Amino acid sequence: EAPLPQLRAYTVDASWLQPMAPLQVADHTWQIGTEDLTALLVQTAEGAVLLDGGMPQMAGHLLDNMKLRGVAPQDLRLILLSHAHADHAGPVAELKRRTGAHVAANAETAVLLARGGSNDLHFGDGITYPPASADRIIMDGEVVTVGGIAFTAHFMPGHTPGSTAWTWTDTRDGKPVRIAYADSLSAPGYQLKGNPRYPRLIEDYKRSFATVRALPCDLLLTPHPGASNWNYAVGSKASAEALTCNAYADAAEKKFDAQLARETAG
Amino acid sequence: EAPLPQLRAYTVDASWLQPMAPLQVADHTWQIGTEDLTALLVQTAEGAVLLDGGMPQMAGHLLDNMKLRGVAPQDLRLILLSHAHADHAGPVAELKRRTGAHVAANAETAVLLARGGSNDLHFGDGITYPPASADRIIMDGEVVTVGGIAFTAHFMPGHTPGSTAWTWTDTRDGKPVRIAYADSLSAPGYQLKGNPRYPRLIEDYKRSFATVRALPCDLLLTPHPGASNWNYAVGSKASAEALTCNAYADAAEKKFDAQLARETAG
Amino acid sequence: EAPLPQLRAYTVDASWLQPMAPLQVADHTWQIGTEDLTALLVQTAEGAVLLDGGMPQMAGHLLDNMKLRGVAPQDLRLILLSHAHADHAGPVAELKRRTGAHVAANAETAVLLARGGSNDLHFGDGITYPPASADRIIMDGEVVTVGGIAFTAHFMPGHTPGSTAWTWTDTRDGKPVRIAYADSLSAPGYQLKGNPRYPRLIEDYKRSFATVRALPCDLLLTPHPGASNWNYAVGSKASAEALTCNAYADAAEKKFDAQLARETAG
Amino acid sequence: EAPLPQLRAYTVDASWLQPMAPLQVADHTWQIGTEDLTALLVQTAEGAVLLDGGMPQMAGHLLDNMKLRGVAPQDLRLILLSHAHADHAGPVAELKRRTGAHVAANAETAVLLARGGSNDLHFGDGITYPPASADRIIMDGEVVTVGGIAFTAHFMPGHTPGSTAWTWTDTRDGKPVRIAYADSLSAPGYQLKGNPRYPRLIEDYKRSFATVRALPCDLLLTPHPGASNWNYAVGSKASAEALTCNAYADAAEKKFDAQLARETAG
Ligand SMILES: C=C1CO[C@H]([C@@](C=O)(NC(=O)[C@H](C(=O)O)c2ccc(O)cc2)OC)N=C1C(=O)O
Ligand SMILES: C=C1CO[C@H]([C@@](C=O)(NC(=O)[C@H](C(=O)O)c2ccc(O)cc2)OC)N=C1C(=O)O
Ligand SMILES: C=C1CO[C@H]([C@@](C=O)(NC(=O)[C@H](C(=O)O)c2ccc(O)cc2)OC)N=C1C(=O)O
Ligand SMILES: C=C1CO[C@H]([C@@](C=O)(NC(=O)[C@H](C(=O)O)c2ccc(O)cc2)OC)N=C1C(=O)O
Ligand SMILES: [Cu+2]
Ligand SMILES: [Cu+2]
Ligand SMILES: [Cu+2]
Ligand SMILES: [Cu+2]
Ligand SMILES: [Cu+2]
Ligand SMILES: [Cu+2]
Ligand SMILES: [Cu+2]
Ligand SMILES: [Cu+2]
Repeated sequence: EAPLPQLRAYTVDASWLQPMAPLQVADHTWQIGTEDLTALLVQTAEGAVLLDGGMPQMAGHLLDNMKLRGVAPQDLRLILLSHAHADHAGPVAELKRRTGAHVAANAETAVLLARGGSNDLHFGDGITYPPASADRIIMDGEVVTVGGIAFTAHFMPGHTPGSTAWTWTDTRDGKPVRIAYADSLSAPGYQLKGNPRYPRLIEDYKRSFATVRALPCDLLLTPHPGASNWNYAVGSKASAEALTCNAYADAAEKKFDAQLARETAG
Repeated sequence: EAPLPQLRAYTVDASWLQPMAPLQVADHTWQIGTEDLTALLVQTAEGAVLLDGGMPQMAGHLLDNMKLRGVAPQDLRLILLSHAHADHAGPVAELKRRTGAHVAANAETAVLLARGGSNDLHFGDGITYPPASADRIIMDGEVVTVGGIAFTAHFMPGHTPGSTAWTWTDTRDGKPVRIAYADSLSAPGYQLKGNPRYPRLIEDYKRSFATVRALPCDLLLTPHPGASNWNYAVGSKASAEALTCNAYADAAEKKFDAQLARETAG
Repeated sequence: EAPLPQLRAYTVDASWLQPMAPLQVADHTWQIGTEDLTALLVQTAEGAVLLDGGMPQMAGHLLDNMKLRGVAPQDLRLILLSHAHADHAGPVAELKRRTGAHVAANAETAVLLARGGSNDLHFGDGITYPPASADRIIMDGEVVTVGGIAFTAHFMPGHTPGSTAWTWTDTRDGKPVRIAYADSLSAPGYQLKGNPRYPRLIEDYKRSFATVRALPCDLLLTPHPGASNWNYAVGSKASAEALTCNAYADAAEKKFDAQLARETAG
Repeated sequence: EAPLPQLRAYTVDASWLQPMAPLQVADHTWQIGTEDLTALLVQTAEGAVLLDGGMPQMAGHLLDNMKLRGVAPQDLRLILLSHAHADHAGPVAELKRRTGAHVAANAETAVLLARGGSNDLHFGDGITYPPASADRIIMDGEVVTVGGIAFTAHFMPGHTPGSTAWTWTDTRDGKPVRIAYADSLSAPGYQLKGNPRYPRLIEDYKRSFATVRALPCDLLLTPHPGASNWNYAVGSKASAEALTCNAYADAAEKKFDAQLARETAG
């Protein structure tokens, strides 16, 4: 008789786990994750902010890169998240323990983060990571300020119920740069139509496409750089082919509409 | 350059995942886990109790065996735990969702269960499972009653800070049978001496050896059946060579004292 | 020198704490709360459901009324909530401990319930109650079924971020009765315009007015009976003057628009 | 017919809420609470530590006193607790939100803190406060270090299951001062004998008396200053009549033994 199957680990492409040196996005914003996973460090006078952290095993690499930027572990004051999946919020638990930073997230992301990604509406328990607790609950449009830099949350439910875009204004060449960190708009293997765990899934994606179009957006970044056409490996040319917020939302909606029709035919 | 390592899954010996039919221990107590992982079902007039559930992937098998015993999913009223490691408390989250049962545990096991086993004092994040919440906090010596069957908790810290033994009185051949479900007394790969995460580790193990000796104990069971010399596969002869509570505690202390001396010499 | 002020208790009108006998709403739906606080019991073949529980001190009275209906404590399987304020979700913690029932709520209500109502966006810590944990997270439009009776959740954010309406179909005189339990639409003392803790507060109220209008609604009930023109004290004539769902939403929007203009002028 | 009783607020003697200016205990240790509630600030080069915070309404006063000591809100790095009752851990939730400090506590205190003091083993829901989460779980004897100052936890269960004494070495007149912050040893209105919620209550108190006797103790402080014979109001003479650790434990045990005999006779 066959035994019950062994637990399967969440494996990803090697480029998602390929460390990279800090890549400057603007005067205070740096990509410090891996080549295929975004992790943004915003350095203020009163401490540092981290948006996403990638996979669980990236915690040490993030702290190494923070130190290359002159940010001691205890100088990290705040962790912000796009959504609480293992490949974006993986190391949050370990980062909280080692930095003393607080996590700000909306209620849906907080509840998912507190489950460690277990009981996913679409993936079940296949992408579990160490759970972490949110210290501040964020509402739609709420402003989070660290060192005088205002971060504004824009709810874009879909990929996860708590999917959030974060916008803030940096500088470059003495001119303002409105950075938009928009969450994923994919639905990989999701059941879209008549989903009992997510009955309004299609309506949420539709409004989220419109939300992404209206974001203040001089420079767009996404948790997966390829989604917005970044290439973190080519250095100072990484952002050359980056999409607008309008192009990102439009490309996402056509892929969504094609998958929706394919689901009807499958 | 080498990428960061992929996540490693918690793999175990095949016999830990080998399903078995319900094996009767006493008039109301059944082993319904696998051949090498204990999961005890106690059936009362007012519902069923489950002590431990084994690995995360055993949830369906447990519910199948409960149904073979005539226990519908919603008839499970209470889940009790020896300790909150992935191979004993793995399926607790899924069982709560599908049965409506409550979990009773002490504070140390509840805090570990709420982390999904992450941030283990000795194993780090290597044995993470879906986290679950305790509905009732139990003190040492406290009695938990379901259907008129009294379960008494005996704290035996060591293997985990929350390690607990559960005792209750069943019947067999019209005579009382005092069953003792004692937790693991192993320290596999632990640092025993001068452990900053567990400074009183040795003192706790010592008192726990004495606690196990004094348990009301006509029949001893352990989360790993081989620890108490059970053999779930040979059917009605499974308990023939089972150890006493005194023999279990004594065998454990000698292994502990030998490992302690080996640690001094290693 | 004056000392710091003593803690102030959450006091309410006496009629909110005036016990009443079970009042039948339909074949399986009963009001079992107080004269001015709704607490609905739906009795199925496979257990009972409770929607709201009123104040913290109502826990014993609810269990007394459940027993008058023939519902033993352990027969309560599910607790549903309009919103997690002290006067509607007060006794949830005690009810879970004594009945083994599970709580189903959306993420916003779960996070507020887990704080015991502390850190309210508008009331601060003035209405704290014993906190409780949600066992199942509910999405908008999701169906929750107990004993074959389907409960559908309709998010109506505003009074609280997690404010929810619950709809289900009962019977009476052999004919179907579509009951709508709609949450509060008041904003008592709220700052509506430019609220940093709730920047989209006005937009949420507006959509919630439209959501209430579109509910399947043969009979409307609200957490405060006077909001829908019930009078629980006059017995079998309690529902005579009850409002429609359209009249409730319209009366609420005019009060909201008048308060919004008064806020501009105050 | 009488209505259900209104909620009763946790009121205390005025002196528990009488603010006081910072009173220096040693080179880096200050009493910054009220006249009858201890709240200790330890200032290091790398941030500040707070042991206990008193009542919920003391949060603002604590931050005012921290600022008088030159400690900005975000400079508070760690909150430590004797036990999680409303008059000692009241403002922890608000302090975390406004300072970004982490809370370190054992599992029993963390579980009680997470309930906001509700479901007390002896007081029920009479002393509920805003709940807070522990960021680091502490074991017995574990060392917590901030700015090079080592804090050692000594479990003394009794007053609460998680009751903890904190010891550290400060300086004064160039000589070391071993400060012991020992928790309460009272059992006000407790049922000591055969308590189903706390069956080993008497054994825990007995061991805790011995634990307090053996503490490194040049200067003893307690959460209630009168328990160790401090008088915070008389300024630089506040510690003149302070008890030793041995005298405190002995005075507590005689009061405990007299109450135990009175309980047998009552
Ligand atoms: C579109 C993608 C690419 O896939 C990742 C995702 C889905 O969110 N899935 C995966 O990593 C795998 C996949 O989708 O095949 C996977 C592997 C194992 C498993 O059990 C579940 C999923 O991350 C969880 N994220 C995005 C995004 O846009 O964010
Ligand atoms: C003495 C044992 C045998 O090992 C299991 C244990 C340790 O508790 N470890 C393991 O399963 C593995 C092992 O110990 O080698 C393991 C594998 C991977 C890993 O990352 C960590 C541990 O269960 C977690 N339990 C007991 C017990 O007496 O309960
Ligand atoms: C419109 C009302 C009437 O008031 C209650 C409310 C507000 O939600 N407030 C109160 O009970 C008091 C009030 O509003 O004056 C109060 C008293 C003390 C306090 O610290 C805060 C509020 O319940 C919390 N609920 C509704 C509802 O529609 O649900
Ligand atoms: C010995 C005392 C004095 O009382 C406080 C206590 C008990 O811990 N109780 C009280 O404050 C009141 C009392 O004991 O009468 C009280 C008031 C209302 C209530 O509902 C419960 C208790 O704090 C909770 N602490 C200690 C200690 O040694 O720490
Ligand atoms: Cu994702
Ligand atoms: Cu992803
Ligand atoms: Cu183990
Ligand atoms: Cu094991
Ligand atoms: Cu309300
Ligand atoms: Cu109300
Ligand atoms: Cu106390
Ligand atoms: Cu006290």
